[PDB]
Amino acid sequence: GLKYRKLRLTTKDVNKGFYKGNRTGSMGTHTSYGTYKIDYTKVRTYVCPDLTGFKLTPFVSKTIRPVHDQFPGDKLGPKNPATYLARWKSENGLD
Amino acid sequence: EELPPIQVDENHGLWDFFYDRETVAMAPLEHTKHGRAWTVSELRKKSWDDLHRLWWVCVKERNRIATANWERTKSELGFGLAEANERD
Amino acid sequence: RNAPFRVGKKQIFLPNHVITFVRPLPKQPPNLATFIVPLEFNKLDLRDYLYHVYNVEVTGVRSFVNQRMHEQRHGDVGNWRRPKSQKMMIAELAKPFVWPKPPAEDAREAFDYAMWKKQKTAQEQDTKFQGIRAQGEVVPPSQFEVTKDRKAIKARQSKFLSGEETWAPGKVNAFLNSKI
Amino acid sequence: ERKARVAWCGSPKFLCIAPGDRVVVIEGHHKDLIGTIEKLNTRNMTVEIQ
Amino acid sequence: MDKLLRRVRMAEGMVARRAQRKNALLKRITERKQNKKNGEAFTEAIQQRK
Amino acid sequence: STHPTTAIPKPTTAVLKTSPLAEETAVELKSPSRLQLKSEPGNKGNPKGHGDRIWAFHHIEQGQVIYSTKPVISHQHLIRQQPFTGKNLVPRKIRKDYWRPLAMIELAGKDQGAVGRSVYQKLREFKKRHELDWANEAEEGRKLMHKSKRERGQELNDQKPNSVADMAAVLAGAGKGNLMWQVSRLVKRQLRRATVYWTNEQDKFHAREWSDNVSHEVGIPGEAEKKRMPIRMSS
Amino acid sequence: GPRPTMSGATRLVQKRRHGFLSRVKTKNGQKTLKRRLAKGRLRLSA
Amino acid sequence: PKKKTSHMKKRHRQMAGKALKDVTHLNRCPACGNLKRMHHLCSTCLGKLKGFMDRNG
Amino acid sequence: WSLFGWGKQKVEERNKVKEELKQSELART
Amino acid sequence: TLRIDVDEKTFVPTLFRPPAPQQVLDELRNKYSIFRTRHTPEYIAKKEQ
RNA sequence: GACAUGAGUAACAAAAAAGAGUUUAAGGUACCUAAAAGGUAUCUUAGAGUCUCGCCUAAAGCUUAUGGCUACGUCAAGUAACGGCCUCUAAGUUUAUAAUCUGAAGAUUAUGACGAUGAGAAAACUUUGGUACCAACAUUUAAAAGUGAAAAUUGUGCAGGAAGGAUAAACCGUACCUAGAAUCUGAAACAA
RNA sequence: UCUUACUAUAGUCAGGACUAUAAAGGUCCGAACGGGUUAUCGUUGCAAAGAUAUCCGAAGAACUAUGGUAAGCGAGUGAA
RNA sequence: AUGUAUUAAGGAGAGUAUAACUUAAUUUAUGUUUAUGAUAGAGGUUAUCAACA
Ligand SMILES: [K+]
Ligand SMILES: [K+]
Ligand SMILES: [K+]
Ligand SMILES: [K+]
Ligand SMILES: [K+]
Ligand SMILES: [K+]
Ligand SMILES: [Mg+2]
Ligand SMILES: [Mg+2]
Ligand SMILES: [Mg+2]
Ligand SMILES: [Mg+2]
Ligand SMILES: [Mg+2]
Ligand SMILES: [Mg+2]
Ligand SMILES: [Mg+2]
Ligand SMILES: [Mg+2]
Ligand SMILES: [Mg+2]
Ligand SMILES: [Mg+2]
Ligand SMILES: [Mg+2]
Ligand SMILES: [Mg+2]
Ligand SMILES: [Mg+2]
Ligand SMILES: [Mg+2]
Ligand SMILES: [Mg+2]
Ligand SMILES: [Mg+2]
Ligand SMILES: [Mg+2]
Ligand SMILES: [Mg+2]
Ligand SMILES: [Mg+2]
Ligand SMILES: [Mg+2]
Ligand SMILES: [Mg+2]
Ligand SMILES: [Zn+2]
Repeated sequence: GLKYRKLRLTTKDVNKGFYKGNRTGSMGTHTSYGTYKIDYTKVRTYVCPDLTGFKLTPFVSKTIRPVHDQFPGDKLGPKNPATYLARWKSENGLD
Repeated sequence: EELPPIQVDENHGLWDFFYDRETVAMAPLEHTKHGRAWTVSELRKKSWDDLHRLWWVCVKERNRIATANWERTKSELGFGLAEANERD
Repeated sequence: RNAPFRVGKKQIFLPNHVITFVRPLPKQPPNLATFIVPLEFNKLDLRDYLYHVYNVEVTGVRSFVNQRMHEQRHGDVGNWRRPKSQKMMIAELAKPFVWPKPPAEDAREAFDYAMWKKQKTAQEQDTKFQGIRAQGEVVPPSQFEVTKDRKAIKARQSKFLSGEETWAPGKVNAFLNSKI
Repeated sequence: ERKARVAWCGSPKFLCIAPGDRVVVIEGHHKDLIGTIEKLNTRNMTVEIQ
Repeated sequence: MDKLLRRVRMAEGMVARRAQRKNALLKRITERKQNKKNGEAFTEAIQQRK
Repeated sequence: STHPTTAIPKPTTAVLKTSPLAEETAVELKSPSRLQLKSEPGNKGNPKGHGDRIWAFHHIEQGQVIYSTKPVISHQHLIRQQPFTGKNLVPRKIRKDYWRPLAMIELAGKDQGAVGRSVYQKLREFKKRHELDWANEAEEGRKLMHKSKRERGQELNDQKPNSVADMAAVLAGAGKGNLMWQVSRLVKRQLRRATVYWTNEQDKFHAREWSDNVSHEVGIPGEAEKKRMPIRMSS
Repeated sequence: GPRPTMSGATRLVQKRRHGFLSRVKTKNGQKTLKRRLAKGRLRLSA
Repeated sequence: PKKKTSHMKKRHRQMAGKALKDVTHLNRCPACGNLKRMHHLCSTCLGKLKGFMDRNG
Repeated sequence: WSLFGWGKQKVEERNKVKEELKQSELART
Repeated sequence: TLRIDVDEKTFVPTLFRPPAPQQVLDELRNKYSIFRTRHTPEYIAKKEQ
């Protein structure tokens, strides 16, 4: 070989037991006779809520101009834990 | 190519990948008729249920855009790739 | 609420993946749906992703990885590398699905197909002329396509030779003050 | 180069010239020509006089 | 922990030092490709003058 | 030495017109055979049940067809039924993920296994005369002679549409010595009842017209157990 | 003169001899990596 | 070669008696009057007549 | 207008260059 | 989106339950990232030992 | 580094071999026709096919490996009709552990781990030591007959012929090329 | 990854003949395969070791495949 | 090349708005000064027409 040998070896180039995965993840365990048992505690599911009646869309009309919050006089305006706890009392006291 | 077409269910789940049921892609002039992205200030007033449902509206919108891009190239429909990039 | 299959326990609330629905092959039945999925996607995911998000039941899944040509980092210069491969998945839908047929070339005016075709030909002729130079050859003058400038000088030649027009010295070759 | 073209009317990010005002050409063959700015390309700092 | 902050500061510096080496190289490739595309307009002006 | 026929109008023995070239229909080109004029031909020298059902498998991507008497195909079928149609066009084996049942023919006679072995014989001889002696597709239809040897071999592999038109012909009495006739010779003859099971409802429309002795049913026995659902046009 | 010594060469013997694991796990192999890493090489092994 | 061939001697070999000879055995075609070669058929009439006998006959 | 900066733009800008050429032909008559 | 929907305020702070399911935090940031600055008291306690 | 000379010379000769029609796309000419167009004929570039003839043929054919600067729509729970991954281990390897030796580096023995070129349940449905052994050689055996394997049976010779474990379907491979006609190694489109 | 020796696991040797054997032979004729005896060609070659014919071995000290071990103060391997 | 000042672990792979760099690949806020600066408009993609901390 001259130059292809100097590239990164892939699974599409050799077949003598060279297994390289694609980081899909472990969905189970290997058996002793060459099979696979799927452990459904490692399998992943996607939680998609009901979208019937939902009015929000991924775009906002350009007539409404973009504005950023001010939080005047506070360094940690949006991350202030005091304005989140004090705001919690008035709005939601129970939970 | 001359067989009677099968009746595909109107409310098929795979119809959500298409913009128009006749041409998978949307016309470039009607593909740019969209607003702007949500600002962080506007999203701070939304609950988890609103932000969890809105995320999936964006996911399905990107899956719909990627479907129109792949069709336009293969079917040689025309221009429109520059407008889908801004919408995406 | 009862899925046809067995659902996993790891919940993914905000998946960032992009699933592309590609047109099937000519001879494929109408119960096969091909998708482009991330390289980390597995058959169990698509089956769960197509039912909770799109409400599509599938009886089986097939997957295959498509490699990408090795390339140089910057065009014809740079180190030699290989892009990330592409994963395609084919679902055996429980309900058939048929795609629409592409519009006729003359009915693609909404996409500006007229102007796009002109530009495509120009690029098609640029890569064809560059391929003639990569073989160590050039297009002889006799084969060059006559442009609009050469079609206009052949009509003038027939007008002067015939006698319709009379030749006169140029007046815009240069703007001299002498005018002689 | 973008700063040099705008030197007489501020800086590229603080531009004191806007489309709609009449300007006078001071270079080229069409010197002392007067027209109205139609467009204003802020990338190359070029102006169009129709 | 004071020892956990040094870990983050070092990581931030390493990735910031790598983006500058790549950015610097990219700026020269584009500048070289832009100057070569502009040189096509200079050659035309020089040819028309001669 | 071989002799290829020409795409010229000819008469058919079937009750229907198989192709536009067919001049006449239901024409007796030979006296009724031994078993043709028999109300109940039986499985004389074959296993019990053989000939009552006939399966047809097809490649879902390339269209290659295989006929088998048993519910499953083996490597013998691929070698003895697939002619060479070019390089990289004849599979070295049968891939479970590509081959599916196309249809299944069931005769009314629950023990007339000899009637099925005849239908299976005409289907295999028609398929051979479709890959060979395809004079009706050279300059018309698919125009195989106007294609390259590569593309021509890919169109010859697609025998699924032809196979469906072969079923409507054989089941309508096409062929000489077809045992799906029944001559009384008291001399009135008729066609035997048959049933066709389809995995795809749209796959039965390749035949321009079907006979009056065939009934169409969706789904093949044993398919549902494999979690393979049939395709229905009506839905 | 030279000989065709790479005829019949396999890519499994290239990873066992000049691979990356053959160098990080050996005292003399850490030198090669450090030497090649100091020079600026991209292909440290194989 | 012992010495490099000079310009004089290499020009002697290349052009002395090796000039391209001008073809003078030309004559017009009787069917169309085009310049054909002596004793040869007109290529413009050959193809046309060869294609004219293929359509009608 | 380059050969490679003609398809990377939107149809709005591509059609704005045709109006330029259209109004450029009405002045030549 | 309509102006009435973008202006509607639906977020109510909570104190005894997280704003969203605790599992969502792993998708927002990488738990094992070397850039993580918000650790748990148990982790720091083990680091100090 | 550029450019000369030899020189417009040698070479494009594996003792297979070609001949005559047809046709598609784009473009170049001449005429027809001057309403642009189109038509007829021809040439160029990139192809495709038909009839006849010949060459290879236990190949220069088909199916596949090693391999690949050829190209990315190549699709499998398993068997019929599949490999890897996975389990077990050989020759060996070990910056693993313990003990020991040792100018340092290290080395040694044991154990562990790893390591195929070998062994791995079932399916046209499925999940003790000749009471032996499966090296070589010969013999016999799926009953209409013959032939070729597989596995087993019996016997022969000395050169005396492994180890270990058992016993509802993820992930990876799947395209093309096999060297006489465009792809592997020989610096290459090489008579190897 | 060449090559030499060893090593582990595997594979191959049409057909015929003689010999005490059905199978006991560094036996015989001769393909595959493995060698490279003589000759011509080639020598900026098709080839930095090739082509043609001829010749030798071809059940053995045989040949081949995938791995492994031993090489550079001392010399690894060596039917030398 | 030398000098001065500060600092004390370095690289690669793949991907991404091709000045913007890590799947959030152009995040979100504070303070001051803004032509007497610093060294009474238009413009949220026809964008980033603002620098320092
Ligand atoms: K490969
Ligand atoms: K040597
Ligand atoms: K993230
Ligand atoms: K498998
Ligand atoms: K030591
Ligand atoms: K010589
Ligand atoms: Mg292994
Ligand atoms: Mg697969
Ligand atoms: Mg293949
Ligand atoms: Mg070798
Ligand atoms: Mg952080
Ligand atoms: Mg000479
Ligand atoms: Mg000569
Ligand atoms: Mg010569
Ligand atoms: Mg032409
Ligand atoms: Mg390979
Ligand atoms: Mg082990
Ligand atoms: Mg093995
Ligand atoms: Mg060769
Ligand atoms: Mg050869
Ligand atoms: Mg080569
Ligand atoms: Mg070796
Ligand atoms: Mg002997
Ligand atoms: Mg012999
Ligand atoms: Mg020797
Ligand atoms: Mg010698
Ligand atoms: Mg001898
Ligand atoms: Zn003439």
